Amino acid sequence: EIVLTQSPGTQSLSPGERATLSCRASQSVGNNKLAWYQQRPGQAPRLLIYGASSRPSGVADRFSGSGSGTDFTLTISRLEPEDFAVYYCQQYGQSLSTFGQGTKVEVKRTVAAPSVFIFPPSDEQLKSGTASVVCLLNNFYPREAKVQWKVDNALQSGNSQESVTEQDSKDSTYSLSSTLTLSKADYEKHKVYACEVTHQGLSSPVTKSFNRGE
Amino acid sequence: QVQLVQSGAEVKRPGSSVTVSCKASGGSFSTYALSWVRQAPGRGLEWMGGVIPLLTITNYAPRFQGRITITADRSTSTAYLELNSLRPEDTAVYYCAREGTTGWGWLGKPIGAFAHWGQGTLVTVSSASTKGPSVFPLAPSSGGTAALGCLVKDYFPEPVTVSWNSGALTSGVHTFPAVLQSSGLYSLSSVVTVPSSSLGTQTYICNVNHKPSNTKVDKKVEPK
Repeated sequence: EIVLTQSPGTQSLSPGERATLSCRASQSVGNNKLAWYQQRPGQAPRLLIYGASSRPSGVADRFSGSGSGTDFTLTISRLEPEDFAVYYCQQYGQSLSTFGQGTKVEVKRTVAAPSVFIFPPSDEQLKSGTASVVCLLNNFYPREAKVQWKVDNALQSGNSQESVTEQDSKDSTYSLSSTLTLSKADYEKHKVYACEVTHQGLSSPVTKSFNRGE
Repeated sequence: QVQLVQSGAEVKRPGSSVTVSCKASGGSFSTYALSWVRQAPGRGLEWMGGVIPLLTITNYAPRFQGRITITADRSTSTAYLELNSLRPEDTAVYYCAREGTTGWGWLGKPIGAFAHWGQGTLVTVSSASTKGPSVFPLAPSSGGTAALGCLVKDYFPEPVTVSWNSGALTSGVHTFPAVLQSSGLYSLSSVVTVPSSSLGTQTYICNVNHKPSNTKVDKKVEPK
């Protein structure tokens, strides 16, 4: 099996800039049968490059493929607003076809610290037997941020799930939502419920907290 | 041009078998390789297998070789993907792809790479039944920028649509992607940041819709 390793994982660039994406094969790709695909959220992939360098009719000339053997490269001469998406590389020199893990090309902007909010479980949900505390990280960049749950100042680990929105079309930031889920019984055994966030735009880690019933 | 039309989305219980269809319309169906490429939510693309209809030459990926079966019907120009012994980790969007041709017709050699994709087929493998969501209020705290929202908890299956004030409120709204809880039910959050001064004057109701269970909830969110 041929293993394709794309680089980098994420590409932070601005509209008007040049974008170069790398694809490294574990072993030599036969007959240079390397292809490049573009995919946007909720859409099927779109063929950009095939045969490592050939470009299908209908693809902008800013997309150019290059390289051979084990090293391949997709080049975007000048990034356009709709060129910010996910890019997969695929080998089909062997019968057994393999993909890369993909490279996301995002819009790079000035680092922005998130506005942190915390939400106690509603009285309605407490009657059902469960407790959900929601930590909100609003409009931040870059995507790399860490959320740590602290119940009575004790690191909670394995009862929380987080999700991130796609990069905004306006301010090019991200928003994260982490939801800590306890049973009503466990929830009433403690008092201080706090969410700790560490981010580049924050000098010191910010902690938002509330006291149960207060 | 050529276009590939796949069958609708479906939900299957673990252990069962699913069959996805793919109807082609355009070029020659017999001499171009038809492949299947799946993609788990948030994850990357994964090649499953392909078939050249003329010689019925199939080629499966070793990871699926044993429970997967790809056939091509030259009578209806329809390829079929059959996946047996389904398990929750097979939950993905299944795409039918066909190799491109060199430019146009007649004098058009095959290029191997996938130039033509279907719209995709969502296959959800879960042991859960259709359940309407419970909508709980994420009430704003007791500058400058205050956050509120509604928690859409414990529903199945996808999707759930959320609007604010019947669509009259869009600025500053964030509806996060749903997460798969251990219960096998989905859960998302829909938040919105507004001026703090408007908390005591502006009514904030969220409209949550869940078509599969035919559920519509208008939950009002106000300060505690």
